[PDB]
Amino acid sequence: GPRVTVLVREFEAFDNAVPELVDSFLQQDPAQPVVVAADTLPYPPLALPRIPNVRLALLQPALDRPAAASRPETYVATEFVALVPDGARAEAPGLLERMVEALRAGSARLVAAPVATANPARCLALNVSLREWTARYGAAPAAPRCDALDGDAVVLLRARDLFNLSAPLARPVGTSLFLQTALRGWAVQLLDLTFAAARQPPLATAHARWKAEREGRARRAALLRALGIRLVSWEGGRLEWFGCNKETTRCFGTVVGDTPAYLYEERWTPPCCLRALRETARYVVGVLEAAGVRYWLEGGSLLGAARHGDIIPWDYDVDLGIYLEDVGNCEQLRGAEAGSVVDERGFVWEKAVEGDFFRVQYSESNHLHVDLWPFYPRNGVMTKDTWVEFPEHFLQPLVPLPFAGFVAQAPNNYRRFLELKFGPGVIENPQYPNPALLS
Amino acid sequence: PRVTVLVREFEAFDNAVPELVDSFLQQDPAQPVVVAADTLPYPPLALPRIPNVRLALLQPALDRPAAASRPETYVATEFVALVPDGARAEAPGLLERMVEALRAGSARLVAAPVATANPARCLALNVSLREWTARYGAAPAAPRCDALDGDAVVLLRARDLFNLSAPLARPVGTSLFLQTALRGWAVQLLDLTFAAARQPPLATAHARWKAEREGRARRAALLRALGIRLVSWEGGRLEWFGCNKETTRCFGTVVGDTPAYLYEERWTPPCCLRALRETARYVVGVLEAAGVRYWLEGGSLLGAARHGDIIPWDYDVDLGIYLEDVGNCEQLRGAEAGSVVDERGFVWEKAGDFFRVQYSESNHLHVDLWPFYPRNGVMTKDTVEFPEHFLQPLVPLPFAGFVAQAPNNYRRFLELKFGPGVIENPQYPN
Amino acid sequence: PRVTVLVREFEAFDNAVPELVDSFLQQDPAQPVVVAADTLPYPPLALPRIPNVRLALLQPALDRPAAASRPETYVATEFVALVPDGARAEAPGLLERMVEALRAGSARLVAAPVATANPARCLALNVSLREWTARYGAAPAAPRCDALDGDAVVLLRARDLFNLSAPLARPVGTSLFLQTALRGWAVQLLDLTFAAARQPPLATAHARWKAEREGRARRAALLRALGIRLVSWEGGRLEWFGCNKETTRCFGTVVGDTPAYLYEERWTPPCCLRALRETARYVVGVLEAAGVRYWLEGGSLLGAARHGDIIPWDYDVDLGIYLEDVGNCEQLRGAEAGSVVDERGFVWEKAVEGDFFRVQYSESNHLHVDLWPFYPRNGVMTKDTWVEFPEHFLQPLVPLPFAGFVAQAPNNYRRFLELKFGPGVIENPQYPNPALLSLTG
Amino acid sequence: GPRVTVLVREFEAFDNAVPELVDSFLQQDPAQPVVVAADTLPYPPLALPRIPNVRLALLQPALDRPAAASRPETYVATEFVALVPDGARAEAPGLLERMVEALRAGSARLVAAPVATANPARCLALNVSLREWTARYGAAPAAPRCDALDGDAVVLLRARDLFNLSAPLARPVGTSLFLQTALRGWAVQLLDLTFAAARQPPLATAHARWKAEREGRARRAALLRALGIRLVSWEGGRLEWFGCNKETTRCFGTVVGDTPAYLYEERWTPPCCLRALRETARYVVGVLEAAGVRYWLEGGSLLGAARHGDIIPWDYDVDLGIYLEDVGNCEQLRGAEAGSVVDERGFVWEKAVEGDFFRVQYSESNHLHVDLWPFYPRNGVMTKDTWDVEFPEHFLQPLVPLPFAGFVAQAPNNYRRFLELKFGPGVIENPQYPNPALLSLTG
Ligand SMILES: *[C@@H]1O[C@H](CO)[C@@H](O)[C@H](O)[C@H]1NC(C)=O
Ligand SMILES: *[C@@H]1O[C@H](CO)[C@@H](O)[C@H](O)[C@H]1NC(C)=O
Ligand SMILES: *[C@@H]1O[C@H](CO)[C@@H](O)[C@H](O)[C@H]1NC(C)=O
Ligand SMILES: *[C@@H]1O[C@H](CO)[C@@H](O)[C@H](O)[C@H]1NC(C)=O
Ligand SMILES: *[C@@H]1O[C@H](CO)[C@@H](O)[C@H](O)[C@H]1NC(C)=O
Ligand SMILES: *[C@@H]1O[C@H](CO)[C@@H](O)[C@H](O)[C@H]1NC(C)=O
Ligand SMILES: *[C@@H]1O[C@H](CO)[C@@H](O)[C@H](O)[C@H]1NC(C)=O
Ligand SMILES: *[C@@H]1O[C@H](CO)[C@@H](O)[C@H](O)[C@H]1NC(C)=O
Ligand SMILES: [Mg+2]
Ligand SMILES: [Mg+2]
Ligand SMILES: [Mg+2]
Ligand SMILES: [Mg+2]
Ligand SMILES: [Mg+2]
Ligand SMILES: [Mg+2]
Ligand SMILES: [Mg+2]
Ligand SMILES: [Zn+2]
Ligand SMILES: [Zn+2]
Ligand SMILES: [Zn+2]
Ligand SMILES: [Zn+2]
Repeated sequence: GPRVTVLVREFEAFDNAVPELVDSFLQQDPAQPVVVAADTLPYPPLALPRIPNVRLALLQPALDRPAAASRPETYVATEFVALVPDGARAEAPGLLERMVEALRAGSARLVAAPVATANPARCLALNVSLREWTARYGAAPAAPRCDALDGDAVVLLRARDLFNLSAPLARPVGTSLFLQTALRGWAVQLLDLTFAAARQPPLATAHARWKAEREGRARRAALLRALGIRLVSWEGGRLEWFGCNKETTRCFGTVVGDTPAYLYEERWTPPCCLRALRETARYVVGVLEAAGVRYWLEGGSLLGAARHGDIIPWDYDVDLGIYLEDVGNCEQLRGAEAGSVVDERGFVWEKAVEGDFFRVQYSESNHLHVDLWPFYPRNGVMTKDTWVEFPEHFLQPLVPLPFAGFVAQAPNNYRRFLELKFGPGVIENPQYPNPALLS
Repeated sequence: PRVTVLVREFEAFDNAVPELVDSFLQQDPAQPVVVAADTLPYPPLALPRIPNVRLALLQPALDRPAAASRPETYVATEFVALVPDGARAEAPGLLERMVEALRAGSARLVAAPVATANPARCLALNVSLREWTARYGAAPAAPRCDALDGDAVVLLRARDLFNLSAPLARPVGTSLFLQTALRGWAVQLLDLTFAAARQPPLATAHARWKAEREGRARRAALLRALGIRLVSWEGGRLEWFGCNKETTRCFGTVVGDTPAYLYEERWTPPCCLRALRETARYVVGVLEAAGVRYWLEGGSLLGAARHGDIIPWDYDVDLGIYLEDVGNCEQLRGAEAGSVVDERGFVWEKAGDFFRVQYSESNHLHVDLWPFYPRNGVMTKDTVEFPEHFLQPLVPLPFAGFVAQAPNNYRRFLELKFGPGVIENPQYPN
Repeated sequence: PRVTVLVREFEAFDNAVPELVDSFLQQDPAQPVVVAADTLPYPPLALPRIPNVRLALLQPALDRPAAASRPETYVATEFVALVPDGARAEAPGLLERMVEALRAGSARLVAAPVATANPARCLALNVSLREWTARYGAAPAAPRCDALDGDAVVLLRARDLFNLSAPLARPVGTSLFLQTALRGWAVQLLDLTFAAARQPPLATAHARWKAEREGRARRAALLRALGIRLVSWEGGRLEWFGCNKETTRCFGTVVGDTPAYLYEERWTPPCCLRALRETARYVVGVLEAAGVRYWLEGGSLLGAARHGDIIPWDYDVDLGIYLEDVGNCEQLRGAEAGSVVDERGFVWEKAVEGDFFRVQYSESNHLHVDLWPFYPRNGVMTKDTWVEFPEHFLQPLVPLPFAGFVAQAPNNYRRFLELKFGPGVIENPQYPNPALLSLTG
Repeated sequence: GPRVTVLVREFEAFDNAVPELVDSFLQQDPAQPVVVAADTLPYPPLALPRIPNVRLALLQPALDRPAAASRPETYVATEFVALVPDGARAEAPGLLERMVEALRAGSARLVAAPVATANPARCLALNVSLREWTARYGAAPAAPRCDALDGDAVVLLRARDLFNLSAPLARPVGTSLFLQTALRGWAVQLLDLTFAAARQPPLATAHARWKAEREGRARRAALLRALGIRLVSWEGGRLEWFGCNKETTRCFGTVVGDTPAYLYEERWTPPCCLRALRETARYVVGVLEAAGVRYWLEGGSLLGAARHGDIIPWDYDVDLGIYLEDVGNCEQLRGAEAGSVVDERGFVWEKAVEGDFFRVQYSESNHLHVDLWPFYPRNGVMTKDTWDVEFPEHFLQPLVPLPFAGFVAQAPNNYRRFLELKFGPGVIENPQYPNPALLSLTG
């Protein structure tokens, strides 16, 4: 009744137990369909049995092959497919059949069986938010029904479901598969069945292990970058980042038309970029306060503070107003008028090209910035020479207002200040930076 | 509902297999297709070189493993559809509908005719290995039948097809249903119809004649391999695949009078039985032409009394003759000097008490003639006896398609020679 | 019990298999024994009716499952010992001794001679599927061999034997080592001897004659089925199993210009090459006696310049001739009026299509030499149907070995070839490419 | 209904004329199907007309898209596709239909029309050899029938043919398309039709051109490495290399079970590896001749010299024999007995792990090597006390010149005999190129 193709994707060419894996399934059924998938032909040779029911699917482009040759669904003729990791072995007979039976009888589109390795699979919850570039894992509230798995498992599903995914075999599969299935609201049922481990497991030496863990980590980082996951969180608070830092370029490059590239991709500001802007805003405020420079939250930064005490989630910089006469109080600002200045913490201060303002960048390589706009009073009206004006009484006095994790100084009556600069109801009506292009 | 298309019946010199395959790929580009052949077809089929289309070469090769010639290893799906050359897929989901009918019905095979010039028809089929015979007729319970004649897509479970002894032996239309009918399986001839190829194969008369010739040769080789010596039809037509006047007989030299077919748990090959009947008829004609008194003897008289024919596991014919009449017939006179091959190719020899007439020089199915003489009211030979009144007179008795001569009161005669109740209690081989 | 005795080489009408089986059961009543046959042997073998002795009938049958004709179905031990008829177990423990030898050495097979009149000899064997040739010779590293000649018990793992395509194809002594030698497997001939049967089979001249006639027929059918067209011993004593003067050529009609053997990932059959060499030598001899100027052309000239023979994946021979010399040859004059079969069976024909002449090996075998007549016009040899070349390449002609005789070639033939084919053609063969042929067609 | 889909793949996000291109085709037929294909959403925005017959095809995996979304055939519903490069514009009406008419009536799978830029397309010959990892370009002998094009052209072919290729839209299309079509034996016919250039051409400054060329050359280098093209040549020269060199590891790395990785790929030795082997062989021979070491071609090197004067194209090292008595003549060899020596030109000389031979590697990183096998006479026989079959000494008295790998080396006298003794009768005449099927069976 049930035909199941075994599909092997997670293995290392320098050190693997794929021959044992495939032979253990052949011992239960000599005609068992098996597909080993690889990006390039493994060397040293896998030396799989060269029989028609065992096939190697190379997922690489080639001058002498058709398109179908790198599409793994054309190697799978059966209704069901079972993803089997290296290090597993078939020992008990008919396990795939019991998995098929459980899937037909259940409600999850995926069923799974742990492998009795030193790291068997465990049930996990998972939320994916592409707009915020974040994947949030947690403990499974309704185990053994999960959104994702952590560790080694045989995962069985219908071929039509697996190969309608965008990247069915992207490595690591343990990360890539459940990111895609959870996003679609699919569940994986963790069954009470266990596959045995290989008798001679792969990666038996500490050096061979260490080599494999580093290659895997490199593949996971590349995968998350390819798919737009900048941040992974775990319950307990553990964070791992996959985007910006002080030592790299910022994520999105130069902005045209006030609308950064990620907005056209229906995503908001990457969380790593937002983290850096908050750190730069916190730092610059500390420097100005220690130097005796009067400053106040400006533009979108003040708007975000008034709404929810933080940067607007699709914004990409921070604006502060300062008193023009106070500029000479700050060492970095005095230096900036002479040229670019890299200070005690690696931040870069410059007097800008465009319009008589200062710009503080997170680092020499990461150009996320705070802009400082000098104003001087003319007759109770704050103004500048290169370009709106506003009454000085909004700055007399300033008021405290949470922003980006700290307390910042804002104009008093900032609701009216914001409506004077943006229009009535701006606090209550969020918009994109300019809606004629994108709303 | 995954079904592998499997193509076995085509000719390399003239086929429509590329169109057949392309037509199924137009409905599903990932459709599993297996084209099976004994050797690599030339001119090249030039099938699409995609993973879901595969050529399975069934003959042994020095550079291949055992699995490479085993077809179940090319088929991963639950169901398999045998598709003949000349068919094409036009509407979608026809294999799906065949799968539904199979699961809904009670026949292990379902079939959909192909709209060729010879779309499949239902047939009844009765297979007797003991008698080396397959009997075909009209199907009483159509559209449920034992076998098909003509073009059809046939769908069954892969586990059923590939546990057969010769699942892809050619011609499939003969070999498959011989095996399924023997197992008591039925094929349901569904009401769906597959279209014919838009450019059919064998368009010329020469090509069709060539293909019919090769096909007849394959069917003959297949039936001889599988132990079918006779195919008979309702209405009387006979098809012979055994020995004849110019060949050896099917079983050769006998040892311990137990011919080889008995150890195979079979009876006498029907072609051998036919040759014995013709030799019996011929010899009787010669004997009666020359005025030689003969009567049925031994197992021949027993079979005549029982069912008017040779006992179906027997392998010769015995006749008694009056020793005093031997000189009346030329062949017997010659047989005393040496072997005589007469005008009709029969071989008469003396060799021994008796005379032996063989069907031909190559085919050694024979009639033995046993001369007796009346000594004092008892018939006797010189190397068991019986009273002469059993021959005074002789009586007509049908045997082997003609009217033979038998001793009078022959049921009593037979119980003399074999024991009481021999006619009613045949000694069946075991 | 780790070894199953398997008997495949015997004749139904005259064998010593009952003594063979008995001799092994006398040493161990539980010894697994399998007698393999295509059909039920007659007269009856009458083997002991015990669970460890089985007769395996390998032919498909209307009333049997697929497994009944698969020999691995009948073996449940790690090893198989192939034992020929005429052997007998006398000393106990011989099979266990072969297993120990096998495990401790590097050969996949180990063998023990049987003490018959034809005890097994160690042989070298190279199998070339591309050239359809099996080359035997004396074994340089005896007692490590590629093949055996004569009677021996051969032990190997059941997993190795039954993974082969034709594990029990007859004669086993031929088919087994063709398959194992191709895989690079060695057989080690041990210092162990099995005794001969006390009543040997085939003890009369007539019985031996019947057996050898049947054996020869099975061997010929086996080599044709497996694509071995030529068997040689030390490069000589050639045995042919392909086409000849009275048959069609092996590959038949070519479409369009890719013969069948290239799709089979092989080269030209050596019997076809042999017929081409004979035809080229005959035609050249005819042209020379008649006084027809000729020279090697095209791939024939390329082959001669490369290695003095036909390019081994090519399938014909090309010669250029002087058009004005055509009249000096009876066969060529006859060919312009119609097809001519000359006194030695060669068929000379004039191509109405391409304006050349064609000489075929025989009426049935269409391996051919093509003759291309050129005529000079202002010092350039040219033709009226289709590359032309300067006449000085033919003034004079030079000798050049080709296909076992000395042929005529243009002078400066290296330059000549480079002009026709391109620079470096002689040093860079266009080797057949199965992968590419699969792609292009 | 239209029968051609315009497909735009070659353009740069930072500076393109794709909006003008799309508009020019829509002006001839507002229903004209147009696909713009890209690996990521182009930024700045292309702002293409939001109509059903204009579509952006993003060829990238994404967590929220089905498999079909990244497959370009999904976006084409017509029989034909016209690949149009940025910088082109549709002015004359009906040019695509004339191309369809040309393709149907001719015998080329592809037809093309130059674009009137500063780099209009030219007709080229192209031979692709996967076994030799080489793409050989040249002037087209049968123009306007070509194997490949260089420069800007609109190329038309059946969608069924384009999207059946392994890498139909791999960049640069001008390189990857014709590598795939020429390998298949398909021809492209350059038609006598011309597309106009855009009124505002892209990449109009030297700086913009510089940025575009740097990226395009990076895409090309990555493309050829992924496809196994190690060498590009023009008219047999102007060599362009994409393999290993003195500063890298060799292509096939560590060899396991006497079978290098290129054999399992069903190819021969990479041409960069062969180039480095010839250079190392010439260098080592030059060193031995200057130092007064007697040497001769040995084994498969001698076989290759005798057969065609070069390394056997699927071999991966070089073997020479030397008189052991002469070893002390060479400084590098005398140092090699103490330990590894990196000489003045980066070559690494070592005395073997076990086996009593010397090894000279191309560099510290690149381990392509020449092996030197020392022999010594024991009364007429050459022998090494470690085991390269022993042979009579008269084959070395005298030595003979033999072309090998671009220079003249020394070989044993009567080398045909010599070779047949070591390899067997007829070895020179019977080369056996690798059999990947046999390899797939034997391992
Ligand atoms: C059978 O032979 C093939 C070679 O064609 C090999 O790949 C496979 O591993 C072998 N299987 C066994 C069980 O030895
Ligand atoms: C996932 O989202 C659901 C829906 O709001 C929420 O109840 C749950 O706490 C989230 N879990 C994690 C681990 O983010
Ligand atoms: C995608 O799913 C459909 C049915 O929803 C199925 O017919 C098709 O084969 C699937 N595609 C792949 C590539 O698996
Ligand atoms: C696709 O390309 C392969 C060659 O690799 C060929 O066999 C197949 O027929 C092609 N299919 C189409 C539709 O062109
Ligand atoms: C098969 O046997 C049945 C009785 O079991 C008989 O009625 C039928 O006629 C036989 N088949 C044929 C084709 O005669
Ligand atoms: C025979 O049938 C059994 C049970 O259905 C199955 O396990 C086996 O695979 C079949 N044999 C084949 C398909 O060759
Ligand atoms: C077999 O091939 C080897 C080369 O690999 C050769 O030395 C030997 O002479 C050959 N033997 C025969 C009998 O051809
Ligand atoms: C391509 O190959 C052909 C035939 O081998 C040859 O004539 C031609 O010169 C080659 N062209 C190039 C550019 O190498
Ligand atoms: Mg802002
Ligand atoms: Mg700003
Ligand atoms: Mg046709
Ligand atoms: Mg009798
Ligand atoms: Mg020719
Ligand atoms: Mg060498
Ligand atoms: Mg070496
Ligand atoms: Zn960032
Ligand atoms: Zn008969
Ligand atoms: Zn031949
Ligand atoms: Zn290299």
